[PDB]
Amino acid sequence: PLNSPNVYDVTAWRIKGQPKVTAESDIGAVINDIIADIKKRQSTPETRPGAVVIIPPGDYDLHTQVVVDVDYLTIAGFGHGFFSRSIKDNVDTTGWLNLQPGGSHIRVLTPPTSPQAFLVRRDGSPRLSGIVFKDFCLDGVSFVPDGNSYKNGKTGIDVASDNDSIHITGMGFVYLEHALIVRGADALRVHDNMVAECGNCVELTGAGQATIVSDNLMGAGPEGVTLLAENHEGLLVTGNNFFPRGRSLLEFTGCNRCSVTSNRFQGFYPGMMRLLNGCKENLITSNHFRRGTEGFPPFIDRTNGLDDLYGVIHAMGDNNLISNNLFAYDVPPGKIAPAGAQPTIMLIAGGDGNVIATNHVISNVDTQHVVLDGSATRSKVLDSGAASTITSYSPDTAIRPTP
Amino acid sequence: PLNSPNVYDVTAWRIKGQPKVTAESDIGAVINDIIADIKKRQSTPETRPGAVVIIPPGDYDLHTQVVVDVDYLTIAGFGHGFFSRSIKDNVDTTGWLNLQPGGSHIRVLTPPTSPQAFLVRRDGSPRLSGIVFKDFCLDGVSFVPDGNSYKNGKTGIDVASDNDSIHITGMGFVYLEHALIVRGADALRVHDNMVAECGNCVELTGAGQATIVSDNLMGAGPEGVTLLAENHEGLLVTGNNFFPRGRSLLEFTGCNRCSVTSNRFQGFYPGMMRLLNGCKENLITSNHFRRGTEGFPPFIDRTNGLDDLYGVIHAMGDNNLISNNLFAYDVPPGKIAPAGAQPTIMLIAGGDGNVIATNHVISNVDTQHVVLDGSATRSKVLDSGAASTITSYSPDTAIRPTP
Amino acid sequence: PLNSPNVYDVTAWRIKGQPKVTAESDIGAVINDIIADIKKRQSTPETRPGAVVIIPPGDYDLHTQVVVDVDYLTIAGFGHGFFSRSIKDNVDTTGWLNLQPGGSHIRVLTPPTSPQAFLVRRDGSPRLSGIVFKDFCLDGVSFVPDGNSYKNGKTGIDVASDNDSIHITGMGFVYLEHALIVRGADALRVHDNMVAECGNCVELTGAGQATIVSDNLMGAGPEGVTLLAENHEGLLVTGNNFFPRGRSLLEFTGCNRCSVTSNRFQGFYPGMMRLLNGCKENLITSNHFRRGTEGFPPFIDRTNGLDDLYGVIHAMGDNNLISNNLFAYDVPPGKIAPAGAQPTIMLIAGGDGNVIATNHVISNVDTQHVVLDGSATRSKVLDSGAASTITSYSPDTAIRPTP
Ligand SMILES: OC[C@H]1O[C@@](CO)(OC[C@@]2(OC[C@@]3(O[C@H]4O[C@H](CO)[C@@H](O)[C@H](O)[C@H]4O)O[C@H](CO)[C@@H](O)[C@@H]3O)O[C@H](CO)[C@@H](O)[C@@H]2O)[C@@H](O)[C@@H]1O
Ligand SMILES: OC[C@H]1O[C@@](CO)(OC[C@@]2(OC[C@@]3(O[C@H]4O[C@H](CO)[C@@H](O)[C@H](O)[C@H]4O)O[C@H](CO)[C@@H](O)[C@@H]3O)O[C@H](CO)[C@@H](O)[C@@H]2O)[C@@H](O)[C@@H]1O
Ligand SMILES: OC[C@H]1O[C@@](CO)(OC[C@@]2(OC[C@@]3(O[C@H]4O[C@H](CO)[C@@H](O)[C@H](O)[C@H]4O)O[C@H](CO)[C@@H](O)[C@@H]3O)O[C@H](CO)[C@@H](O)[C@@H]2O)[C@@H](O)[C@@H]1O
Ligand SMILES: OC[C@H]1O[C@@](CO)(OC[C@@]2(OC[C@@]3(O[C@H]4O[C@H](CO)[C@@H](O)[C@H](O)[C@H]4O)O[C@H](CO)[C@@H](O)[C@@H]3O)O[C@H](CO)[C@@H](O)[C@@H]2O)[C@@H](O)[C@@H]1O
Ligand SMILES: OC[C@H]1O[C@@](CO)(OC[C@@]2(OC[C@@]3(O[C@H]4O[C@H](CO)[C@@H](O)[C@H](O)[C@H]4O)O[C@H](CO)[C@@H](O)[C@@H]3O)O[C@H](CO)[C@@H](O)[C@@H]2O)[C@@H](O)[C@@H]1O
Ligand SMILES: OC[C@H]1O[C@@](CO)(OC[C@@]2(OC[C@@]3(O)O[C@H](CO)[C@@H](O)[C@@H]3O)O[C@H](CO)[C@@H](O)[C@@H]2O)[C@@H](O)[C@@H]1O
Repeated sequence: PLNSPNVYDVTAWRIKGQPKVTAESDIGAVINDIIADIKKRQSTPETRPGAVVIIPPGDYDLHTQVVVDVDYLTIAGFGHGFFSRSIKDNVDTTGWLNLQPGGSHIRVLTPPTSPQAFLVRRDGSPRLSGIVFKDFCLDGVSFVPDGNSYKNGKTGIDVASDNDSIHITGMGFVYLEHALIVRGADALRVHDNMVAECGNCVELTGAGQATIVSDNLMGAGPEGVTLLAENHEGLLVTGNNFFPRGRSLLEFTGCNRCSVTSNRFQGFYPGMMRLLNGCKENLITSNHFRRGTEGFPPFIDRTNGLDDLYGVIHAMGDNNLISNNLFAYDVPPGKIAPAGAQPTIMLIAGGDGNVIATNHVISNVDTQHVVLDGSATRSKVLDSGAASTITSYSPDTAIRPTP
Repeated sequence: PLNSPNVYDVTAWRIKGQPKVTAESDIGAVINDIIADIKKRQSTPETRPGAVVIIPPGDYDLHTQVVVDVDYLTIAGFGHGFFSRSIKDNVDTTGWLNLQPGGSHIRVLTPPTSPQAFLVRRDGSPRLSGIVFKDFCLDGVSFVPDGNSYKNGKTGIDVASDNDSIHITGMGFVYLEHALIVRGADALRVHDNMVAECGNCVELTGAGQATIVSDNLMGAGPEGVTLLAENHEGLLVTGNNFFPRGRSLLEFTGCNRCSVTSNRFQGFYPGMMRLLNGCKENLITSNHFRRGTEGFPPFIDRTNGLDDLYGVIHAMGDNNLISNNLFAYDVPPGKIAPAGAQPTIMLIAGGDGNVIATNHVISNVDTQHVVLDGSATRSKVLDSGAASTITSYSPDTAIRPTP
Repeated sequence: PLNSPNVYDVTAWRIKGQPKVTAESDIGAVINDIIADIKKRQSTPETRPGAVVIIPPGDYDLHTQVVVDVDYLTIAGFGHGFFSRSIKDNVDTTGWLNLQPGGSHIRVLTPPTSPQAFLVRRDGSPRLSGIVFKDFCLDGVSFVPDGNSYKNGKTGIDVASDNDSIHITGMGFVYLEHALIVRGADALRVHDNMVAECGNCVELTGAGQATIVSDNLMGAGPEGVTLLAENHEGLLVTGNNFFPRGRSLLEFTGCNRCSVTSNRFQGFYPGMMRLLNGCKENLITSNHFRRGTEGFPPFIDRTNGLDDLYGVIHAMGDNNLISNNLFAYDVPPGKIAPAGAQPTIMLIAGGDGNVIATNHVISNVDTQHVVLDGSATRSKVLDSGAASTITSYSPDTAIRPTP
């Protein structure tokens, strides 16, 4: 196409010894053969600049898991091609002009034993570096045993090895149990993506450093995470629009010295935000929280098994700043668990030194804006409700009621 | 170019039977013919993955309105090509090496009866999905009768039918009366664009859900809007730089449970931000506001028809949190309207439970940091000025002055 | 490649008379001949729409400085190709599968007489407009005399003329004393870049207007800046992840009515943020600051020569809002200068009417959350620590202790 052997068009690649195989019939095999060509020509630690794999708009079945074990590989389409399969599966589509996602459209038809469409994994040194996924659709096609299970065992992109300077951007994920998993992320960017109608959206597993999750649209399933981070340091979550219906919208476990700022959070279940298992010194600020109830008939009765005393925020850690957030709670009294209970907006489950400052709460019912567990120590609650909206079972909580 | 019929180069496409109609002479007609061919080959609701329309950098005249009525259409250039036609039209251009915009440069020369370059509209189901406009320039060429009317009746992109997961990014819009309009937007993304020297910049009309307006440069004209949203829910506005000279910089009519955070606002008129017609449960935080006066001679006498008592923020609605903003007012006494009036910075025009917290105000003349209408109820004002600077005409407002 | 002469592939372009020069041998000489070609075809102020230069993935030497003196020039590649040269230069790389950066990889080998790989400068008129750098790697290859000096005389991109609407996105910069310099920047966007192991990262010099620095990963060298801005007005610095080891992470000199919000800052030295020489009406809000100590052995004894009384924030100017930040200071007591000193988190070195509000400080030792110089006037410190944590040498500081 261009005068480099490092620029690949998947619709122009012939696999030697498998001439009938196309990008349409199995783009996985085609890209595995492309990665082989790259490894045959890039034969030394000083001749490995990587390459780019172009995916034109079109419908491509992936049957073979692609293994990405080369630094500086870029896989690029020209469109995220997102489509609400969830609405399609549940409504009368008679006269509908389109019935599936498109753009640079990869349908994930992987074997159960290698379920992930893209497995980024290198045994050895150094960390895989500078890999870029952008501007194409990853479509799991269907959920089993019906379209509403948010279950099918398929993953879009799974980074298994310690990685450095990976960039995921302009992607479309639909109808995967797991859209994107990154283990061992240093200097990762997950930026300006459409990740919706997946069991789980973005999983930052193991540990991580200096990562940005920015400017994304995300919506997961009732038994799954929207954003999760395990043992992350200086993770920045900014500019994201988290909508339903994951078990949670944000979930840190053992995360310290991260920041969640200028996001929008709409949840249909309690525990939209969870800082778990001792999260220290985290900034949770300039965020809009909205706790509503399911309006899509097919999901009216599905729940995450948590009651309205769980918190919209549930926080177990030291020295977090939960400040300048708006909480708009609207749940029909007959859909609140337990019956007759006041919903808790912010629950400090435990930890030393946490500060709740400058928070506005609206509810359709009498709610406790802040409940502090008895185990909370040296906690401060400032201008986050009248005195009747603050419950401190901890006897050392300094409270300034909103005047 | 690539080995897929779903990739089109506007400079390579010949309209069979019309060898005169080129991308240079009428890029509209070329794109209409390309879309005709997309429809011809993609003739069932399960073979409609869409296409990409590549616009190489150049000067292309658009005479025929393009109608985008296909899902997953990407129209992609290689550069926004922004050029201040406004300075070109008002200073000595002797010796100037360039007098117009460029990049992937579409000159919008549409007839007054089909004035929008791009009409995205589908009478049918479902919602048009996953359309991408990226990395090219829309240039209205001239305002009439002179360069400073911000009037020509032309629109860049007009989404006139309910839509899902549209992506507009890396664009340049210039000298259009309307840059971008999106009716009934769901999961829309207006990201990292240059929308300046247009009568209106981004109008989000009718209703919407789950939209992000992020990381954009935006400057409109005095009878137009910079960003407007009608009846939007869960709209996040973040990381934008709004400069003059729109009638307003942000204008939400009837928007609820939206968020405006981490933006910079510079205007030359009163009412830079307007929450109008019952805006409820919205967060306005972590924003820098600058109210100054017109410095560019050709516009010094121009006004938006509003006095300094309207507010830098004008809010009509319930339970808005206006917090953690810096306000810098610098207007010569002789430019204040009415002459001898104390400028108002934040005006609660009416509504219930609005909270003003932790706002720093600097002004060159004595100003009221907050004014609250007599009709306002359950207002709280905290640490947003000294008592001299807060005026509550309502008797139920709680005020803690800044120490 | 495409059917427009305004689209160039650096691997496909032969230099007339120098048929021995390739993109590999000297990409600077090829790109200069490409710009020669652009200037031969585009020879009037209305036939100058620019061009895109495509850099395929590969290893390219650049011996010859590139002069970019045309509006709407896009230099584009397919990956940022970032690789930690710093870790490589200080560990056993036996059996390392890769030893340099890649993607669209420009090895910058400039002579000291023309040290900047890309000099963007026009001595003519008007201001250079709409130039786009995206999606390639600039790599200075080595520091001298040793890999740990962060010194080599080289610059990636130096914009030396007043400019308008330049866009720097998806870049990788590594091992350059200066990555990006933009003198006189108007409507500049430095968005979504990897700018690391560079003496200086982003230098915004002379003056500036309406600029956004967003969604960037940045790490500089201990005698150089990460983000510097001089006499910038209305600079928005948002969504960035700033890590060590810059002498500073953010440094303003004479910048007014700017905003630093929703950033992550990690420093190893005092003076991570400096608002120098009369900074006014700036917003420092919703940022996470971490002060730690060098953990990387080669740099353990390496310092920026400042002591712990200098400040995590060091502010000289008027009416700044430093609100809603979290500061996490953890420095082994043996590594605190002077010996036995209380580290300063926020130093108001001078200025009138600055306001510190709603700041949570964590430290391992007794800190002063806020020190205000005797030359400070009309300062205000709200809910940013107990009385014992706020030190005012100035007699007129209004202090509300955290309750
Ligand atoms: O200054 C903050 C930084 O300093 C440390 C140094 O280790 O802070 C430790 C810290 O807590 C001590 C410790 O345990 C406590 O842990 C609970 C939360 O994890 C806390 O709520 C309980 O009160 C207490 O049991 O944390 C570590 C585990 O990481 C454990 O080894 C310690 O026992 O000291 C203070 C309590 O006195 C806390 O405010 C602070 O978190 C470092 O962790 C901080 O980064
Ligand atoms: O998109 C540009 C249009 O939007 C505005 C809206 O403010 O921009 C002007 C602009 O300029 C800098 C500055 O001044 C200018 O005025 C001079 C008149 O003598 C002229 O010669 C300069 O070359 C021209 O740039 O604006 C302010 C007030 O005038 C002043 O401080 C400067 O000198 O401001 C924008 C953001 O700073 C820039 O992009 C733009 O250059 C509008 O004026 C334009 O029509
Ligand atoms: O709990 C928040 C939710 O409350 C709804 C309930 O569906 O809003 C209740 C709300 O407003 C009612 C209403 O408001 C107005 O008329 C009042 C006269 O009593 C006047 O005092 C208020 O200032 C004015 O807003 O808004 C809707 C339409 O916009 C209309 O049906 C009503 O007249 O009532 C509370 C007490 O007044 C307010 O705090 C609250 O906003 C729902 O919209 C919210 O999501
Ligand atoms: O190199 C360190 C040695 O240099 C000194 C200067 O003689 O300090 C430089 C330093 O700190 C000065 C400091 O104190 C100043 O203001 C006080 C009243 O406003 C006054 O009593 C002191 O005499 C005066 O030096 O500044 C802050 C207060 O502004 C305070 O924390 C400091 O002690 O300048 C930097 C900050 O501006 C610091 O990094 C540095 O220590 C000497 O004292 C040192 O031994
Ligand atoms: O509305 C504020 C705007 O007005 C300006 C000037 O048009 O600045 C006014 C301002 O600055 C005064 C001045 O300051 C020195 O002033 C004080 C000396 O007593 C000292 O406290 C300050 O540290 C120092 O800045 O600033 C300008 C230029 O720097 C100079 O002409 C003055 O001497 O007046 C107040 C002090 O009374 C300040 O709060 C305010 O900044 C403009 O710069 C503002 O944007
Ligand atoms: O600290 C910032 C600067 O250090 C660089 C090298 O100069 O990278 C270091 C790195 O991490 C620090 C460290 O603790 O991590 C590994 C543990 O596996 C050790 O080698 C180090 O002691 O910091 C980033 C995260 O910001 C990681 O990706 C690196 O490993 C440099 O790139 C940076 O500017």
